[PDB]
Amino acid sequence: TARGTPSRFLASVLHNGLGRYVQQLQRLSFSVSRDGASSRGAREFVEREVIDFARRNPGVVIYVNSRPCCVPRVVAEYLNGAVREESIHCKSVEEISTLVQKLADQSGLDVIRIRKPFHTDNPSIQGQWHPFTNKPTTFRGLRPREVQDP
Amino acid sequence: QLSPTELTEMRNDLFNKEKARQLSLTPRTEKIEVKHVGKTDPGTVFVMNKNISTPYSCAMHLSEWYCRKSILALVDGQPWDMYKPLTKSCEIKFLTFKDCDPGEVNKAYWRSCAMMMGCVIERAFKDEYMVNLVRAPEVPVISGAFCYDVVLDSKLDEWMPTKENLRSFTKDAHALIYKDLPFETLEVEAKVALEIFQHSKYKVDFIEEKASQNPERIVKLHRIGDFIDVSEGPLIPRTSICFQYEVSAVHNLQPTQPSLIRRFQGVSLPVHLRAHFTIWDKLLERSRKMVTED
Amino acid sequence: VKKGFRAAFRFQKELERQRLLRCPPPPVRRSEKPNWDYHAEIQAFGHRLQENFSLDLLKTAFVNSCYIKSEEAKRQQLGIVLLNLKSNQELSEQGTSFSQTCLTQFLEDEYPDMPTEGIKNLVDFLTGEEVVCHVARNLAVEQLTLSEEFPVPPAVLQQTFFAVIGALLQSSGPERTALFIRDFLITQMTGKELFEMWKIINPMGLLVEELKKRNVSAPESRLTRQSGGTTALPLYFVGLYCDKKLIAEGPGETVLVAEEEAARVALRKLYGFTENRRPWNYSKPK
Amino acid sequence: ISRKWEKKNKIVYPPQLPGEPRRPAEIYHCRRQIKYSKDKMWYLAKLIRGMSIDQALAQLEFNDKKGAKIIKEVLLEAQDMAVRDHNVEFRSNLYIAESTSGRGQCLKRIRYHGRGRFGIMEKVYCHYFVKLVEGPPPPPEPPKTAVAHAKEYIQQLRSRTIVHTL
Amino acid sequence: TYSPLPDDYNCNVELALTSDGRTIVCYHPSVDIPYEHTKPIPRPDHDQVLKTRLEEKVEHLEEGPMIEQLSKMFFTTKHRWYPHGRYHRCRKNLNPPKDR
Amino acid sequence: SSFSRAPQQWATFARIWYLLDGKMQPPGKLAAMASIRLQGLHKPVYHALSDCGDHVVIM
Repeated sequence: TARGTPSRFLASVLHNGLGRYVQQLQRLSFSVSRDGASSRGAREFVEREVIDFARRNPGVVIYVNSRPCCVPRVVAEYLNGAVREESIHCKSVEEISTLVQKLADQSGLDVIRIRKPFHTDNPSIQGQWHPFTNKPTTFRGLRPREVQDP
Repeated sequence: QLSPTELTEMRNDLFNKEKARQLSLTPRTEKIEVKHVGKTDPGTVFVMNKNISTPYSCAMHLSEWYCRKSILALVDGQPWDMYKPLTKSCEIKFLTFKDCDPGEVNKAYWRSCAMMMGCVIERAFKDEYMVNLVRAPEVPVISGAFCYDVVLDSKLDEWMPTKENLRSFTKDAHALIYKDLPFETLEVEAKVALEIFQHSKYKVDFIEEKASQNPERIVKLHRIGDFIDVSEGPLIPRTSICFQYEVSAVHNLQPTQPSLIRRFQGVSLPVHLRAHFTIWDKLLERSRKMVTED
Repeated sequence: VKKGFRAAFRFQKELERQRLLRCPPPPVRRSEKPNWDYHAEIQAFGHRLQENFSLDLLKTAFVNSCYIKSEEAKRQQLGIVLLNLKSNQELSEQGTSFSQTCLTQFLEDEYPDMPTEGIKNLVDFLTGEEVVCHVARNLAVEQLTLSEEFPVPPAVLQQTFFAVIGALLQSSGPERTALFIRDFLITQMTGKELFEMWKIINPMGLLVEELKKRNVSAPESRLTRQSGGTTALPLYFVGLYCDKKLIAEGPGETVLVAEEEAARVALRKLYGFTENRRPWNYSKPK
Repeated sequence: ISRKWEKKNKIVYPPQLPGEPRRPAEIYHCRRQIKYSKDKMWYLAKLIRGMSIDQALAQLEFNDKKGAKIIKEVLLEAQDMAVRDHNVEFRSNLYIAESTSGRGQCLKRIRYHGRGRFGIMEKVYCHYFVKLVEGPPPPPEPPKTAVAHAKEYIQQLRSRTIVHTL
Repeated sequence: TYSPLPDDYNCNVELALTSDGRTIVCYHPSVDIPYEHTKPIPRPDHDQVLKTRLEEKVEHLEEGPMIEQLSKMFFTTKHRWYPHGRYHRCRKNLNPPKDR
Repeated sequence: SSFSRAPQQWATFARIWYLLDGKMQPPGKLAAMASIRLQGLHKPVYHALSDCGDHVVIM
């Protein structure tokens, strides 16, 4: 580590979910080799899984670029500008399906230590405690060992 | 009628306009060959810009030691201000307080110190009272003090500055020294100068007097910050040159009947010629004594 | 020299990262980068928001006047067909007008006791350049915006956002657009205290005027609490009393600050904008 | 070896627009392989940091150390170069922006010990680097006042949050 | 009658079980400070021919006396008033995370 | 409580001054009470890293 890494507070993008839910993932870019053992899973994912995913997530634009590559990758871009590149090297279709759905559900905020597991903009309904919250008032606001009619 | 704050703004605006007008006279860059005729760095030639470059810029070409110590300049043998633009090609020499004969430098320091007192007193009094600056008498430095002739408001005829009031004047002067303000100089025709000091009758008389002495009817104007005054001779570059500055006393000059002219007196020493606390006190005493212009 | 390629290649990628960090390249538009298809990006923009935008109208919303001028200059100098591009000026006017009146109706219904000056200041904050530009950037509006300068100038970005609202108004009508205003603009005041959005000076003066309109007596300031008065860190609570009845109480490091805070607390209560007020209702109308 | 310092003078900036404030000139100069220790040279380089060109020359002139003369020559060369090649107007209008010493390429020599042991003595060399900037010396940051201290302390108290709670 | 706690501070608490006995209801309205228990706001606070002068009340004090004045004024020890070195200064995060 | 953020923070963490009479009281019982107040252990906002101690005056 906590001391060796950054941290942030629990947050959302544009108060997502308050009025309506917006999927933060907007773009997925796949790089797949036509030939290449490491791209076998990615090629199979494109044949039988990408089309169904695209229909399920119309908000996300999916670019599939087939070109020579040793390490196939998926670049996920979010509405808040976050860019997250993942490797699908030698991953099976099920593993790629899991990773892609995981990217779809993430908000794009940095995956770093979150200080509190809760966030509220209105912590108090009855008034935040202060030293006088539970102190009684005194007649004429006299202090300890103070004399009225000085 | 213009109030105090309004009068200064009008004076500065007219001063600024004439300053711009003189610059426009030479639209293009023009080069003047200024030759150094001083004891040190002999044979140096400065190819400065006409009507923009000043003696200080020539000092900046040589060294910082020239900038710090050059109180005055001798342009073609005539006392010149450090920040006064050089009109033409000429010979230049730099004067310091510790020169063998610093007579011209001593006069410039005395004039500039007197002018600094005019600014303090003019702004020190309450708005209700009216302060009129008659002139700054030319007193030899061997007189013990520099003075300024001021005609105070009629309501203050009985009033006499107390010891505490004098200390207040010095604090204002020291505040001027802390501001470290350059002494700007403008040589304007009598017509232009008269317009700036129309409100004050004493200045108009002085302006016409000095203008008559010169055949071209040109009067030297000097400004400290927002304070404009008429001066007879060059002034030191900055107010920060002063280190010990005091307003010793105020004396009423007879005949009081026509008008009550009060001679505000002071004494000052520059940073270069600092005096010891004990010696400074002795100089302070004799400054309090009234000075008679001769 | 050690034989091998993988380590050298990996270190080359390492050095390139430092070459980037040492000299971060000048940011460019997303449309210039790879994997960009404008028509697909426009379609996803609507579906992502669950709105049935008219593609023809939505595309016009992103066309800014500055872009049309810059394109013409490029075409002319590089002499090469008439361009009939319609700018978003007309759409942004309709969107700005609807947003101002739609937000006004929303706030007036929620806060009936809020003065018109207060309602206007809230509508100015919600439609302000700060709030709108923040919302537009996080909704991919800037990525689809056609402008001469990148990053899109705040003014251009705000104009494009309301132009999109204008396109939605024509496409789906006023009722649908209002729910869009509520979900993305009304939410922006979540957590914000009234006077953070509406900036006022001399709250005590405003309080006295509002009490007069209500016929209440002028407020009297009294010291409810006090601690460490003769120290660098004192605490004061000042209570405002009308006919000897407390209406508000506020803390402060000085009596003057506490008195001013008490006035702000009273104004929040009078305008029904207290910290513990009923939250905004986002439940689907039913 | 590395010689980046020499290349800094070769940077060319785009012509400034009229609105932009005049950019101060920067002159980079150094002397390689000085016969002196960087440790001893560091004190001389430190002394003139932030001084004006004239003030630095004055202090070095009356310094007894051997490095002072070497640095003074480098400063005079940099001053002449500034006006001549870098379009600096006034030679005095320069101050020491950066002044540091660096380890040179040293020579190892066979040396001896009083009991017949064999030793290696290094003949030390160093580099002196200077950067001159056009303009007057930046005023030294003033001392932190009591008012500044109080403002900082009160700011710290005001930034306190309720820790480890909702 | 009987109160579990005094009711002269914070709020007046009324505890009541529901008829079914499965819920506890607490009525706790705020207790407004009585006008009598308050003090009036403290009211704040010649040949002057010359103008009033805004004399600078900024006096130089050495580090030791200055720290002693600060420590007494805020009731702290002297240590916090001394500076720390560059290593700790640069370590501090100048863009810390902020929660509401 | 509808306070402004800065005033609310000031009130919560404000220092209180307490008076204690020591006549015919054992020092330890006085010390025990003063200890709690000097540390801020009597506040629900107490945290060691928060400098939430109070002033204690014993006569």
